[PDB]
Amino acid sequence: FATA
Amino acid sequence: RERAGPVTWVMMIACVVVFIAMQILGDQEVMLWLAWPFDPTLKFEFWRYFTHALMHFSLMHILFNLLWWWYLGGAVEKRLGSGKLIVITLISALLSGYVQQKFSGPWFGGLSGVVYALMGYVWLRGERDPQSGIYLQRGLIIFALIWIVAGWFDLFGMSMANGAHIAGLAVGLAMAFVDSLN
Ligand SMILES: CCCCCCCCCO[C@@H]1O[C@H](CO)[C@@H](O)[C@H](O)[C@H]1O
Ligand SMILES: CCCCCCCCCO[C@@H]1O[C@H](CO)[C@@H](O)[C@H](O)[C@H]1O
Ligand SMILES: [Cl-]
Repeated sequence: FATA
Repeated sequence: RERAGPVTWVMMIACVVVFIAMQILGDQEVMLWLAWPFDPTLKFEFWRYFTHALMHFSLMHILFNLLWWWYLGGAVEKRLGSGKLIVITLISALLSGYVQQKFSGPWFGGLSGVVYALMGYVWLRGERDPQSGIYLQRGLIIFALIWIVAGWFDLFGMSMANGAHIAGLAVGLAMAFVDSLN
């Protein structure tokens, strides 16, 4: 998952 | 004596509860409940345009995101009120999430687009409207920049939602331009  | 208002406080409690849940139930299971609508049949579960901001996959980022949330968001709630912080949060989560999934799909999370909105908003509101009583410290501008620079060049081990961060920044800048024309 990509994090912000 | 206490620095965090109700909204500041409730957002930190939510992030911790979600984070606990992602350890017990696992990351993927929680993403399915909370991620941005990954299917048309989920476009009306309205919480999902905001709850992606509550998920963290790594200890380092939940730490730093909650740190600047606590600091910046706390300052906005104390000087500008709870509702104002609420509005910056919802809009920034909405639009950062939008730009992210547009160019990269829906599997992202983190409270950082909101944070970058707060950075931009606090900063520009201080630059263009010093009477407001909010101001982005220079030490922070530097820390923010380095963090951003690290994200964009992938200095963390992780996959980063850069679209969401830059989008987030943009939103906070725009909102502060509007707000500072009184
Ligand atoms: C590596 C990049 C450089 C990092 C430096 C960041 C400086 C952070 C400044 O915040 C400070 O926080 C304190 C309470 O928390 C208070 O003394 C004060 O109100 C506030 O100004
Ligand atoms: C102002 C507060 C200071 C923050 C302290 C935490 C720094 C972030 C740590 O990053 C890590 O450091 C290693 C060496 O840089 C990398 O090899 C690794 O991939 C990266 O994940
Ligand atoms: Cl994360």
